[PDB]
Amino acid sequence: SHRKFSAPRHGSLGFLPRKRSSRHRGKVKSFPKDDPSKPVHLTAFLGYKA
Amino acid sequence: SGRLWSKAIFAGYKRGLRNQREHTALLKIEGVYARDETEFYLGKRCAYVYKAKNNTVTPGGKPNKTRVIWGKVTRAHGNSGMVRAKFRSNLPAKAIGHRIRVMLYPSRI
Amino acid sequence: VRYSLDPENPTKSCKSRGSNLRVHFKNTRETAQAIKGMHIRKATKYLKDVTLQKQCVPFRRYNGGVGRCAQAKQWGWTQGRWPKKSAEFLLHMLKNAESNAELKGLDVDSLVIEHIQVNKAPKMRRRTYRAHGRINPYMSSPCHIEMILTEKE
Amino acid sequence: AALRPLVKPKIVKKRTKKFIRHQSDRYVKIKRNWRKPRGIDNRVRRRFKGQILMPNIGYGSNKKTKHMLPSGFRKFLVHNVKELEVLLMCNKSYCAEIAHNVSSKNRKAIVERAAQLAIRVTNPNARLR
Amino acid sequence: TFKTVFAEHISDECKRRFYKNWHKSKKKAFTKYCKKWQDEDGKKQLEKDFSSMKKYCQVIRVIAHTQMRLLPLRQKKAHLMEIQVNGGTVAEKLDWARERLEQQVPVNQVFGQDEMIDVIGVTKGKGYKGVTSRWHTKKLPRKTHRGL
Amino acid sequence: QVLVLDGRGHLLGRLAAIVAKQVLLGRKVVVVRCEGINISGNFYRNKLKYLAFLRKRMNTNPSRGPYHFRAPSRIFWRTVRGMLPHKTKRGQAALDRLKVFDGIPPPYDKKKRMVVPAALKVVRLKPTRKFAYLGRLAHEVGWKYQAVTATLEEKRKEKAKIHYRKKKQLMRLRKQAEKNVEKKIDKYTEVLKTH
RNA sequence: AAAUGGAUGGCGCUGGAGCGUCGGGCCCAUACCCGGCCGUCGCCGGCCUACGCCGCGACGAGUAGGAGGGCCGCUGCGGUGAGCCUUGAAGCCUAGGGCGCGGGCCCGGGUGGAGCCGCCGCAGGUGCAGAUCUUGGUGGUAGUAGCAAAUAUUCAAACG
RNA sequence: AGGCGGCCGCCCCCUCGCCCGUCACGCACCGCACGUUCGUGGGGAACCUGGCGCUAAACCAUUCGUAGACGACCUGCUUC
Ligand SMILES: [Mg+2]
Ligand SMILES: [Mg+2]
Ligand SMILES: [Mg+2]
Ligand SMILES: [Mg+2]
Ligand SMILES: [Mg+2]
Ligand SMILES: [Mg+2]
Ligand SMILES: [Mg+2]
Ligand SMILES: [Mg+2]
Ligand SMILES: [Mg+2]
Ligand SMILES: [Mg+2]
Ligand SMILES: [Mg+2]
Ligand SMILES: [Mg+2]
Ligand SMILES: [Mg+2]
Ligand SMILES: [Mg+2]
Ligand SMILES: [Mg+2]
Ligand SMILES: [Mg+2]
Ligand SMILES: [Mg+2]
Ligand SMILES: [Mg+2]
Ligand SMILES: [Mg+2]
Ligand SMILES: [Mg+2]
Ligand SMILES: [Mg+2]
Ligand SMILES: [Mg+2]
Repeated sequence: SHRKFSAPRHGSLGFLPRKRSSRHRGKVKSFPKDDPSKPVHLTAFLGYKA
Repeated sequence: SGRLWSKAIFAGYKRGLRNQREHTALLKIEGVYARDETEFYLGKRCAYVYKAKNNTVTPGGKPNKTRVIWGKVTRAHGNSGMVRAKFRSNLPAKAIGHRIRVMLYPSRI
Repeated sequence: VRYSLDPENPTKSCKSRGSNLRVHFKNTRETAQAIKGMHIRKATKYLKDVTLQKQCVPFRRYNGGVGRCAQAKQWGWTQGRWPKKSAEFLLHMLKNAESNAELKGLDVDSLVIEHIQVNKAPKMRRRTYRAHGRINPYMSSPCHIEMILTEKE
Repeated sequence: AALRPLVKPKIVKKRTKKFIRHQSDRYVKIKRNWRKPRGIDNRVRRRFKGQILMPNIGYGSNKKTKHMLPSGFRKFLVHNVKELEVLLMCNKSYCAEIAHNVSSKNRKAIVERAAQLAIRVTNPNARLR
Repeated sequence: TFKTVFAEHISDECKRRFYKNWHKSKKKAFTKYCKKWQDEDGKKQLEKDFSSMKKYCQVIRVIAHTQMRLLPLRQKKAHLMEIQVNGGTVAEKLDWARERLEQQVPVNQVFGQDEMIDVIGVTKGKGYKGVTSRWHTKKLPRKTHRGL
Repeated sequence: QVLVLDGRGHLLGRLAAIVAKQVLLGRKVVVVRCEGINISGNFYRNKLKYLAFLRKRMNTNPSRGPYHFRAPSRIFWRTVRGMLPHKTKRGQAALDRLKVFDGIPPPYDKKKRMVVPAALKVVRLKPTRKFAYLGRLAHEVGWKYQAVTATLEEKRKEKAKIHYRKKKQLMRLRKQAEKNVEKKIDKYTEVLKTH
C-alpha cells in the first residue's frame, strides 16, 4: 500500500446508477416551493434544441 | 348452542435450547396466567381441529372435511401458567401459533 | 414398433417417425416444444414463417449463450433462434403424418399434434486437429423423432 | 375371519425405518444397504446429533413378537405337498408361503391342500387364470 | 394523486400520445369521457369533483402538451407535462386552471428575458463505450499486453 | 383478534418484547402512533448510535446488503425483525401478521387503542432520567414527514374532541335517565349481586 | 489511537434486561430413580433340538488392534429334497405386502425364454466408495469458444 | 389506507320485536368425539333464465434515428 502519489478520483459517485432512462422526456424531480404571496404562474415548459 | 371449550394456543414442543421432544406439547391457555391458576385444568382433554379434502369423520350426522388429533392435559408448566399435553398422535408442527380446543370433561367439577 | 403416450384410440389418430437424421438435437427439441399443442395448418404456417425468419422458435431449456430477438415476445420469452434445417425436417415429417392420416382415412382438416417426442440417436464421430498434435472428437448429435396426432372434437 | 390364530399381542418393532446408509442420497453408486463406516472423521461413527442413527443391539424386537407377520402367524415357505403337510401340527401359529418358481398347475393343488388342512397361505389368489 | 380531471376537446396529437400504433388503433379514446362532458347529469358529477379538489389538495399540477403541427419534426406526438402551479390559494389556482382549460400558454406569458431558468433533459447516446471514454481514466502505455 | 396498541409513552425494547411475544401466538397486533415511542438515555447518544447504525454498510455495494430505514414505524418493524426468527417461516409469518403505522390510519381513528402498562415510560423509568422521542430522532435523521403527520394528528385530535363532546353529552343524558325513577326493582337484585 | 461495515450472540435495555449480596419457584442431558424390550457376563434349574428349554441379578461408549457368532452373501464339489418348473428357471424393473437390529431375504405385479435352489459337509481367483485406480460409456461446460495469415467477387442461362 | 352510520316523508305489515307467572307440545335418536360461528368463507372452469350495456388494445412485420453488440428506446402509415 501507501500509494505514494495520491490522485483525485475519476468520475462521481453521485451519478453512478447509469441507465437508459425509461422516460425519454426529461421529467421534473422537484418543482420550486409555493407561497400565497406570489401571483399565479407556471414553472416548466417544453422545448426542442434547434 | 354456544361454545363449550376453553381457548388455548399451541406454543411449541417440550424442548431445551437445541433439541426438541415432540411427545409433549406446550399450550398457552387463555385466562390462566399463574401457577396457582393452572390447577383446575389438570386432567382436561384437548382437541386440534384441522381440515383435509378427504372424508374421515365422526358419526355426528353428516360427513364433512374435519379431522381431529385427540389428546389430553398432562401437567402444568412454568410460573406463567402453561399447560403440557401429550396427544395420541404427535403434532404436525403447522399448528404453531394456532388454536387447540380444551373441552371441560373429565375434570373434577 | 411402440410409441410413448399411446393415444385414446388408434381410429382417430395417425403416427409418424424419423430415425437417424442429421440435425442438432437441441434445436429439434426446442422446435418440437414450439410445435406441440397446435393445429396442423397453424404448425405448417409457423414452420414456413420459421424458414422465412418471420416468426421465431424460443429456446427455453437449451438456452445457453443464445442471442435475443424481438420475435420471442409472442411466447413470453426473451431468447430465440430460427432453425432452418430443423424446420425443414419437421415439416417433412408433418407432411408424412398428413399422408399417413390420408391413408388411414381421417378428417384431415382437423388434426392437432397431441404427442411429440425427440431423443438422442447414435452419433457419428470425426476428429479435429487442435494444438500440440492432439486429437479431439468432433461428434454429431442426430435424433429420433416420433409424433402422434389426434383429431379435434 | 379366515383362521383366527392364537393370542398375539400388540407387535412393536421399536423403530420401523430399516436404516439408510450414509451418503447414499448423494451417490447413486451406493446401494441403500447398511454398511458400518470406519472412517476417522465421520460424523456417523462419531454419533453426532442430527445425523443418521447406526443400527445396534438396542433395536432388537421382543422374542414373543419376533419374525411376526401383522396377521399373527410366522411364515414358512413351501414348494410341494410334503412341505405343505409338514405344517399339519402347527397350523395355528405357522403359515405357508408358496415359492415363486411354483407353477399354477401345482400351485392350485397346494392351495387346495392348504384349504383342506386349514393352513394359512400368504398368497392364496396369485398367479391364477 | 387525488383524481385527474381532463378537458373536453382532447387533440389528435394527445390521442397519438395515448396510443402506440395509431394506424392499428380505431381512434376510440375518451368517447365516454366526452359523453360525460355532454350529459347534463354528468356535469354535476364533474363539478363536484372540483369541490373536493378545493378542499383536500395543496399541490395542483396542470397537464399541458405541445402542438406538433407547428414544428418541422416528424414525431407528431404531443408530450404531456404536469406543471405545478406555485401561485396563491388552492381555490384561485383551481379557478385559474378551469378558466384556462383548452387554451395556449406562450413563453412570453410566464417566462421573461434575463430570467435564470434551468434546463432538464436527456444526454446524447454514445453507445456501449469503454472505460477511458466513459470515466476518462488514464490509458495504459504501449508495452501493455491485453489492453491499453 | 386485532390488538391496536398506543405508542404514546411506551418504550422501544419493552414494547418490542411484548409485541414479538404476542405475535408468535397468532394475535394480530398493530402498533399505532409509532412516532411517540420513547427511548431511554440521552438524545445525543440515541442519534449517535443511530449514526453508527447508518455507518454500518456494505462497501462493495450498499444496495445489495444493509438497508437503513428512517421512518419510525419501519424502525420499530426492524426492532421486531431483530427479535423474531425472520429467516424461518415462523417469524416470517409473524412479521406478515405484524402491521405498523406512523400517525393513525382512518380505521384506527375509529377503533379503540390499547395501552400496555408494562412498557410505559412512567412505569419502567425513573422520572429524573433522560429520554428521547423516536419521531424526533426520525425527523432529525432522514424521515422528512413530521410536518404532515403532526398536521393530520392535530386534525384527528380535533375529530376526537368533537366526538368526545357528543359522547359525554350522551353519557350525561343516560345518567339523567339513571337518576330518574322506576328502575330500582332490578337494582334490588343487582346491588346485592354486584352492581 | 488503525486501517472493508460489526458485534455482552443480535435485538435492545436505565423503578434494570447493569452492578454486588441473597430468598422462593420454574426449564432440561444419552446424568439419577422406576418400568417395558434386545444382547453379554455370572450364578443356577429340568432325564426337553441337551449345540434346546427356562429363572434371577448386574451391566452395554470407543480409533489402532484381538477374538466369538452369522438360518448374511458369491462361485464350484460330494451326499441329500420321489425339490422347482416352457401352465415359464436364471436375469432386470417396481408409488406392492412383509421379515430380521443389521449383513440381506421371501412373496405379488411387468419383460425374458432354459436352466436354478434349500440343508449338511468341502475348496476358493469369494463382497468395493475412493488408490492423479485399469477398461468402456455418458453429463455440466454447450449449441459456448471457434470455422479471421495471403485485396473479391457480381449478373444471366443450363443439367438437376 | 374511506362504505358503514344519522335525519326527514311514505311503504307489505307487526301492538307475543324484551323481562314475571299458567298450559301443552315439537326425535325423548335410549352414556359418549369433529356440535353450534362474522359463510348468501377466498379465488379458478362451465350450466339455464331477467334487465341495463360494451363493440378494443398490445406484440410481431415494415419504417425511422433523437437509439442501438443482440434485445431494448423515440417515431410514420388517410387517400387529402
Ligand atoms: Mg421526488
Ligand atoms: Mg450462464
Ligand atoms: Mg451469447
Ligand atoms: Mg485446428
Ligand atoms: Mg479424529
Ligand atoms: Mg451512435
Ligand atoms: Mg509483452
Ligand atoms: Mg453493541
Ligand atoms: Mg441482579
Ligand atoms: Mg462396545
Ligand atoms: Mg441362501
Ligand atoms: Mg480377488
Ligand atoms: Mg475359481
Ligand atoms: Mg465402482
Ligand atoms: Mg474405503
Ligand atoms: Mg482417476
Ligand atoms: Mg464430455
Ligand atoms: Mg458463436
Ligand atoms: Mg462469445
Ligand atoms: Mg485458415
Ligand atoms: Mg431456371
Ligand atoms: Mg429443372
